[PDB]
Amino acid sequence: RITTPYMTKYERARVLGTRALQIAMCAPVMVELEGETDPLLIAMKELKARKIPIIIRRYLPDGSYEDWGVDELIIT
Amino acid sequence: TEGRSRDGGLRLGEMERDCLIGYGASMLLLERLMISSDAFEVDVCGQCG
Amino acid sequence: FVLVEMVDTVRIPPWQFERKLNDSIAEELNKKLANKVVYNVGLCICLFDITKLEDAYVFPGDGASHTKVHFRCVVFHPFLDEILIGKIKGCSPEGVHVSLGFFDDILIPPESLQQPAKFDEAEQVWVWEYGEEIRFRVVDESFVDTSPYTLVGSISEPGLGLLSWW
Amino acid sequence: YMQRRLVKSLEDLCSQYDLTVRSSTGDIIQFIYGGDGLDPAAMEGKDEPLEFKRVLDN
Amino acid sequence: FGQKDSVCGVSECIIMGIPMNIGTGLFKLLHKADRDPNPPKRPL
Amino acid sequence: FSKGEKLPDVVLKPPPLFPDTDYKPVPLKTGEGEEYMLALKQELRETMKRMPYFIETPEERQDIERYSDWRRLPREMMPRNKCKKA
Amino acid sequence: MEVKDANSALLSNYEVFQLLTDLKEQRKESGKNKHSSGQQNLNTITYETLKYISKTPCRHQSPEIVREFLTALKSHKLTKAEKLQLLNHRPVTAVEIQLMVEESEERLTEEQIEALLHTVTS
Amino acid sequence: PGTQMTLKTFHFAGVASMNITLGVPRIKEIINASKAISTPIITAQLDKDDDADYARLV
Amino acid sequence: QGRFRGNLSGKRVDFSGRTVISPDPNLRIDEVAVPVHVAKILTFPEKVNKANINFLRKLVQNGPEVHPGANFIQQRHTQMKRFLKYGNREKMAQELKYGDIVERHLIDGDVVLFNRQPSLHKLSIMAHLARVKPHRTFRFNECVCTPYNADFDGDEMNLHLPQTEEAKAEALVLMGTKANLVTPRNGEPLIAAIQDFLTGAYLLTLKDTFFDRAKACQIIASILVGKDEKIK
DNA sequence: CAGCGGCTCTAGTCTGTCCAGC
DNA sequence: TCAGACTAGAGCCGCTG
RNA sequence: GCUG
Ligand SMILES: [Zn+2]
Repeated sequence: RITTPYMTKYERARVLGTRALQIAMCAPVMVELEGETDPLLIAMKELKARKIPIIIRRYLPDGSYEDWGVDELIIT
Repeated sequence: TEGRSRDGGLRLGEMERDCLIGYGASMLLLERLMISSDAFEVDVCGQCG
Repeated sequence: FVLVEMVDTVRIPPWQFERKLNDSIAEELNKKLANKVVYNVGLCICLFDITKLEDAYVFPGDGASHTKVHFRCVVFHPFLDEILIGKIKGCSPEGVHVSLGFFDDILIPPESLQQPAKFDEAEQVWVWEYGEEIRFRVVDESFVDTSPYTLVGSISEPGLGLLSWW
Repeated sequence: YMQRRLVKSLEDLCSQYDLTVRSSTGDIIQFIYGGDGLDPAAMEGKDEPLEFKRVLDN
Repeated sequence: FGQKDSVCGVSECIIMGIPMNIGTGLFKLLHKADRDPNPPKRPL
Repeated sequence: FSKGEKLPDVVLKPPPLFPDTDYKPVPLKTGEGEEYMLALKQELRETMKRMPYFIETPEERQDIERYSDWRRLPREMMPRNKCKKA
Repeated sequence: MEVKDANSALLSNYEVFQLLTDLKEQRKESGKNKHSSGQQNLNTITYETLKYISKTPCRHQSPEIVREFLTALKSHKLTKAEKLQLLNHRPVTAVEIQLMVEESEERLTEEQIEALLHTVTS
Repeated sequence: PGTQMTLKTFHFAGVASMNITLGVPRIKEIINASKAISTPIITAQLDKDDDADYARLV
Repeated sequence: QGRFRGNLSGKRVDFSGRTVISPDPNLRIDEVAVPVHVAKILTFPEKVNKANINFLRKLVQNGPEVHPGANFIQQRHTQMKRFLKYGNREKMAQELKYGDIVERHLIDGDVVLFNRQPSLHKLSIMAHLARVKPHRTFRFNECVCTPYNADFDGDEMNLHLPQTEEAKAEALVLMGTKANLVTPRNGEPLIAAIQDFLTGAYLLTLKDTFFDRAKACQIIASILVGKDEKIK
């Protein structure tokens, strides 16, 4: 819980990138997409509704780790 | 290959590499400089290396 | 039969993300370790339980989910002290072939130890007389890959007497 | 030539989750980045994060 | 010297084709599957 | 091209060779002792056993090994016939 | 796929049979033709395996019997492998225990062997 | 910035004398960490700075 | 030219293009005009799934010669590629399965990398949303000339099409122009107004300017294009 | 009275000198 | 072409015994 | 050699 509450730009880019690849590979979409044919556009819509099934594991330099849910982290 | 006559393609130099590091773009640097150039597989023996 | 604790890195492809993991790993691990003898271990059959399933990574490539899975699977491995009951699915002149019922027709008994009326003379004579019992005697498995079977057994038949059938 | 040399030397440094700057081998260069932990691209003032006179008027 | 080289560094990651630790490589993602770890065991 | 034919030779034969089993008569005495002590050094107390076999065996059971005139008189003489150093 | 623990045997025939009977009837609930182009070796082993265990009349064999027979077995001093043989072999008559049964030498006594026939019959 | 430094002149450290390297050769001198450089300059503050008669002694 | 620098540190890449650049102020600052001749060549592998099956069918039907179209089709567990110039494409569209890969042409809204050849800082390479237009040059709004140090005097610039969904996201979120309005160095804006956008704004905002209702409306109505088309 | 040793000094040598296109 | 900061040498004198 |  020591690590920053705000999601970093690097974290957002990877979460969207993995989610888009998962959606492009026929994963379930939780946003009821309306007229979207591009996986990256669908992934960004999921992040806005805070419904992405991914947990970010933040590894401290010593080797200890803390897991933050994508929904829990504040998105700027 | 090297150029327009040979339908060569374009170079990601040592300076463009330095730009992409400063963005923290680890997967794009892997896509550009491995996957879309010279991706390969080797058999490695874990005993003798 | 014996339990064998095993550890595997089981990859669930991302179109199975509806189903629960511990079921959808089990559907994969049955397709990984059924009818396959593991060298120095025995003939795996199916999945007993998944004793510990740890956290589902997702790697920079595939986009799939790779959970390292500790489990227990039941395997077939006679303990060198078992009197089994099989069926003669074949008779060769060097020795009889017994088969456990629809289990594996790969148990090949050598025959030198039963009562001194022993020969198989190629007209399918079982034994010159005085379900079929078997004593599994040695473990013997050969790793197949060699260049750019595999659990065979040797099976005995001592002076059991065999009161019901000769 | 200068740019090649500087980048080769400094490419590794990364700001860590424990608010430290470490090399790849795990040695410390700085215990907190730049003394403040703050990002040069976010400075609304002359090397300072805010300008209070402007913010209160807004 | 028989030196062994840690493939951890940025430049050798680009040479070997593995994703660099800095940036988006510093953390790992877990899938939030509906799973039950340490599930009920079959009694012997 | 003069040698570009095959591996030089499977083996190179030296026209002169070893003399014999040299010192033939007397090493019958040492030669049996070569095999005598090796029969007794292996069957000695000063050896080790493969306890990794027994930790490998989960089949332990009963009835197997895995489960299971000096005619002399007293005297005492302690000589320092030897060195008085180190 | 490294096997961490090579062995751990207490799986009596009934246990494995029962697991297989629940498994066979449970796999078909979700039986899939998508995975047919992939794997089908599992079906064959389970199917045929059920029959060999079925040979032993574990049909009508009960879960409680495992403890009930075991409670009698601990007094006899036979080893765990021996008892598994005793349950799995299910010696129908004295001759198998009298002769076929393991560790006949010394421990037979013509006393507990006779008692075992009453226990095995139970 | 090294590509923006046109190797300008009109620089004399404020003393109409004492020419200095500046621009890219000065950055190059710093980051090389060479043990000797062109025109090394020590600035000495005088304690009794009141008048020129004390400066010319020291 | 040695392996360390020539073949390892910097290497030639595919799905890349180069052309003369020329201005276009009617594009947004995050957009770049890509000519049809480059767009028909630079393909992106779109994986077939429930959201795009009916869209990719129409692209497969158009085929290689019409711009919203496709050059190759690849079956689920196969690695050879069917060149879609031959065969009957209306049959190959019907036999699309989930998990097939359609190598569609570059279309509007693709994330595309855009780069001047000498790079002194990170803003010399940025990601832009492609829009296809007929003329041969690459075109972008002149507010983005200052990061690239471009001057439209026969200048050439490079284009790279990231071939992976993960490479789109890292390009779009981290390297997008809207995320890079300020230089990392001193934190000052580099994408801003330039000549004829400063002079026109200066002369407009001088005190001597007065407009009647007809000329007020005709200057303001210029902004009513694109996403501002719906606003009052 | 003689011998290490470091200093000190020649000078010797190998090592670089932007990105890319045609 | 222009250093350039390494690597041995040749000493040197003077204490160091 | 020239363009970038
Ligand atoms: Zn090897």
